[PDB]
Amino acid sequence: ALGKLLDKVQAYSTAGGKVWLSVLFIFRILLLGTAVESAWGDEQSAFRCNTQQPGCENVCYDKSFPISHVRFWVLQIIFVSVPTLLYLAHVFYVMRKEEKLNKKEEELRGGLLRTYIISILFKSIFEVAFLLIQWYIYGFSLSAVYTCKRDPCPHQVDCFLSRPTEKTIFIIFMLVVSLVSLALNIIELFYVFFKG
Amino acid sequence: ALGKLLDKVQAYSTAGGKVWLSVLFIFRILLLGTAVESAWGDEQSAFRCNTQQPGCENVCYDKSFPISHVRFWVLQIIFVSVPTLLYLAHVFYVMRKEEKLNKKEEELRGGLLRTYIISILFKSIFEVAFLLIQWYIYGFSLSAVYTCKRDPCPHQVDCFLSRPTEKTIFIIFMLVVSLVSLALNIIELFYVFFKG
Amino acid sequence: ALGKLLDKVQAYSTAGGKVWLSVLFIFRILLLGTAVESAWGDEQSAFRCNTQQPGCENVCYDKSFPISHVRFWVLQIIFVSVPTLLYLAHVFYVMRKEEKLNKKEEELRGGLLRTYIISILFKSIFEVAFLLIQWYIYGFSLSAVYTCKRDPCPHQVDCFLSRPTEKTIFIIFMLVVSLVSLALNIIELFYVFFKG
Amino acid sequence: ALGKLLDKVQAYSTAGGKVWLSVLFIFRILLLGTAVESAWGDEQSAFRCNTQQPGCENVCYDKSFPISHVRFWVLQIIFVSVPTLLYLAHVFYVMRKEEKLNKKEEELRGGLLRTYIISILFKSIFEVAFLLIQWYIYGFSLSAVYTCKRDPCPHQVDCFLSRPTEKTIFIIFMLVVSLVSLALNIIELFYVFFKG
Amino acid sequence: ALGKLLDKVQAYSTAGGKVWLSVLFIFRILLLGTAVESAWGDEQSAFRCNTQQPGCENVCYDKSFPISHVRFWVLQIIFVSVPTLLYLAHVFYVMRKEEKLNKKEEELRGGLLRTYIISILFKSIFEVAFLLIQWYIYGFSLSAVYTCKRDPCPHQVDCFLSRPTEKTIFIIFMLVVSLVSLALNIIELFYVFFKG
Amino acid sequence: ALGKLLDKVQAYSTAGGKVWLSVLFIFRILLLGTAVESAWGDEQSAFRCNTQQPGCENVCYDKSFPISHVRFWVLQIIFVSVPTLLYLAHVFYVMRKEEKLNKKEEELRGGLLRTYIISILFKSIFEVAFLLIQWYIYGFSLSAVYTCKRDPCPHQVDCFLSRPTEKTIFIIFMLVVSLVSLALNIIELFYVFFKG
Repeated sequence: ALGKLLDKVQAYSTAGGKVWLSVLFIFRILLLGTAVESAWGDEQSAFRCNTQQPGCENVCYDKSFPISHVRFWVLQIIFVSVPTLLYLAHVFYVMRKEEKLNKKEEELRGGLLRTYIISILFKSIFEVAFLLIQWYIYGFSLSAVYTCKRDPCPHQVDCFLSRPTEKTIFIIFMLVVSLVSLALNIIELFYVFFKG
Repeated sequence: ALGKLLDKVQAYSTAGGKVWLSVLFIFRILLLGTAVESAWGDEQSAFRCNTQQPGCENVCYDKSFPISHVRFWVLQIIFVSVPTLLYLAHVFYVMRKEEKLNKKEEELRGGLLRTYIISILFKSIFEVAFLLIQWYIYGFSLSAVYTCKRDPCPHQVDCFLSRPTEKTIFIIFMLVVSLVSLALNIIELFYVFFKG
Repeated sequence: ALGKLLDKVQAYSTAGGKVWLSVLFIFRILLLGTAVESAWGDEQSAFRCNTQQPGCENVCYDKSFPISHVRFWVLQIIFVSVPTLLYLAHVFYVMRKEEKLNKKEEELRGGLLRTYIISILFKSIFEVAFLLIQWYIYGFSLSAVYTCKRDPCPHQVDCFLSRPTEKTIFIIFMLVVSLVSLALNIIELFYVFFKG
Repeated sequence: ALGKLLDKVQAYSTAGGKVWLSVLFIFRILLLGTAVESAWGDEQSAFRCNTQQPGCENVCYDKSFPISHVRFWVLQIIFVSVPTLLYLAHVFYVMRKEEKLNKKEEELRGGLLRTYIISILFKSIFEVAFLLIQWYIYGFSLSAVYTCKRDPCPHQVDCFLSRPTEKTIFIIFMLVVSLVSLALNIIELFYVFFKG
Repeated sequence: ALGKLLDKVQAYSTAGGKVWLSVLFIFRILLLGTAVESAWGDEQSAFRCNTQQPGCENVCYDKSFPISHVRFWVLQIIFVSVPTLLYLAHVFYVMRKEEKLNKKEEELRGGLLRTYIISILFKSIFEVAFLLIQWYIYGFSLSAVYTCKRDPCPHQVDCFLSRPTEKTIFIIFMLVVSLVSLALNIIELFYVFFKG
Repeated sequence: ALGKLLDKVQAYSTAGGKVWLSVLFIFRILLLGTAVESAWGDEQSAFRCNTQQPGCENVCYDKSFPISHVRFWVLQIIFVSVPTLLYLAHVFYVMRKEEKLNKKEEELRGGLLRTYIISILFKSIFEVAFLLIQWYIYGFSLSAVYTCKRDPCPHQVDCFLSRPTEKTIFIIFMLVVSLVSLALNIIELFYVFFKG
């Protein structure tokens, strides 16, 4: 039954869309659950600042990481999977209506490409927007020493992160994967557009 | 078999009801299990007050959070999924009775729209009630410093929360999702009512 | 296959029995695993008494909670699901015997209502018994300060519980659900009895 | 498919064997995973003795509990499920051989009751043996204060257990369940033996 | 479908091979996941030596246990399941080739016993090799007091293990199971060899 | 259904490819989830250096392990499974196109070996590249004493690892498995190439 269901969902799509779904499944969803989630396991437990003031660790950790990268990548992978599901539901409803019309009439370039172009444009726009936001907030490296200058701590305090090399490696890896997806969408659009 | 079962459950519904079920599944149930649950992981472990009195942390944490937002959203998502299931069970029983009457007679605007309107009204009422309760209790922001004035602590004590920016972001996100659902229900009601 | 199996288990029952099974599944089993289990997560870790005697915390925590509410509700939900399963197995065996007699004879008010009445009476009796036991042991509120008077501690010691508001809310919620089930069983009995 | 498989495994057995399988599933396997496992969660973490000698806690905890009750009940539930599976595999092989002989000959009181009696006798023997062992080692109660007299601790030390009331309740509960099973096996044997 | 798949995998094998597969599944894989894994849960957390030198605990724990028994039993259960899978894949390929030859010719003592003998010999050899290795490294008991004589600790230090009785019981239990399997393989070989 | 699906995925492949898939599944994916993951459980919790400077442990642990071996093996097992999936998807699309041409024409040495050779060459290249990287970074042993010379610690500090024998054993084991796979790929290539 599983095989048949798979056929039903992915049997009517482009080959570049198929390899995009492959790089979505085997390289993003598989990587996020297996290995990169445990690297952000002991985030707040190993974060250690250098003072004796009670509660300076919480405000300095909050000012260091406004949002952890795992939940940011989860929101990124949710907001780029919605238009594909919308296009699939629309083409499923249209295929069902045309099949019903075929069954009722056997007993007696259009909206699809428009929705396809719209879905591809929204996917590329959300990808480049999330890349610009991540470049604006964090950069693409983590230093082992962070300087904190927030109340109620005294003037300046030093805090030390937890394993800042492995997270740098995984940040660069997800950046490479997102750039590959952004290039592949434009490749697919120019492959489908110049056949007119 | 899975595909067939899905057809059986969702093949007789409105398209706005279909996109409401989509925003129920992919945006509420998927978001609650994956990312936002781990943000409320170390709630009571990282909560730290500034005193030496034994047991002031427990009473100040209790007075700060009367109920955590995760269980509140779980009760919200339970109390708005009951009338949809009731409508589906009622239309399933009516469809089974009409199919049995059709099978026994082949060998020889009404209650449905009423229940549909009732289910939509109860869904919108429970949504706006839970929004008013959450606006009354917490507001829509978390400050990093909380002042506690409860026995057996001395006069006033300061307590520091854990990562109050990320929880503010997720609170605003769930507020936007609930407002979108509340608008979509009224859109569906006015779409189905003016066809008379 | 799943759908068919469901049909097989629940296709021959009363409609009040169907909504009782609905309030059993979606309101008791679903609520116990999702949200209310994590509220009793850090029970013994956050329980803190006010002394320096080694081991007073264990005996005072034992005298405070003779049995936690989660395991008590699990025993309550087990002891009220046995007679329904017994009635279903009995009617399945009787239906199989009558179907075998029909197949062997096509090639050529009674015990059921008695067992139904017995199952409903045992369900209501166990419900009111567990409610009386929970009213006798704990009451329906948790105070934030408990006084302990047990050896080997000195004369009287104070202990502070962990988040006593949220547990009060969930205790009141499960009480309301159990009272609704107890009323619904009597409603079903009077609905099925006055048709004679 | 599930339903059919269930039919295949349990369609040829005695009714007392059916209710024995019911009390095996819903009362032993279901109870061990859900509630009683979490009661033995923080066993060695909350065990606290009264001294300053390093390492006295480990030897006194070892002399207190030679084997925890959870693993003892797991071994008990394994050693009483083997003869039922052996009888089922034997009757499956005999049914397959007789069905093959029937298919090869349509184209042209004995060993079963012996194995049934042997399986019932071995089940009752292992039940009463495990009950005698548990009565010999622990008794049927846990005191909150234990006296330890083992090297390298000094002369006598006091140790305090963790929640000794709840474990007493569950020990008495499993004792009642095992006595009910032991009585039911003898009831089934005398029900099947006096029909000769 | 499950039932059919099971038939497909185990329908062509010896009865002693069937009871060997039974003692492989219900007594090794079932026992390792359920109960004996939690006994080695807090291994390094409860291991406590008697000194104040920083880092003596790590080197003394390393010299005490070169490899924990759980991973050793996992490697033992992997290295004795490979030849059975190899024999099954070989007989599956040979059965497929003979079935293809039968289908292409209906439209118009040998290698198997050799591989069977080879698989049984390799299984018995790896079993007795792992038993000799475990007898050489650990013995078959754990003492509660271990003497450590390794740098950078001072001259001799005492360390105390965690619950050394329960692990002794489980070591003796797995030894009995492995000896039963080693005897059963030779019984199966002499049962299949003297029929010539 | 499962069996059929398995047939569909693996019924058209080489026998050396089949035993390569066997050594991929039963020896890499099975070993990584069961036993070797728990050995790297308490990595940063048991790592202990010998100083009193706050935060020297984080920078010395970061300089010791730039990336843990578990995530490195996960990236290794991902980057060698992509060309097999690409070859399978390509031969599936070609088989579907040829089957469609056969169905449309019944109603009225090439690209495959090229892709096979390309997939085998890329697999062997990525294997030897990951082996060279692991030989360059870590070596194939872990010492129990590591010397750290990084700011903001003083001149030289000693740090002690956690269980450095078991990790050495598992590193040697995965090295042996990878060398066996690298030899088997060349064996398969020379077996398929000299048949011309």
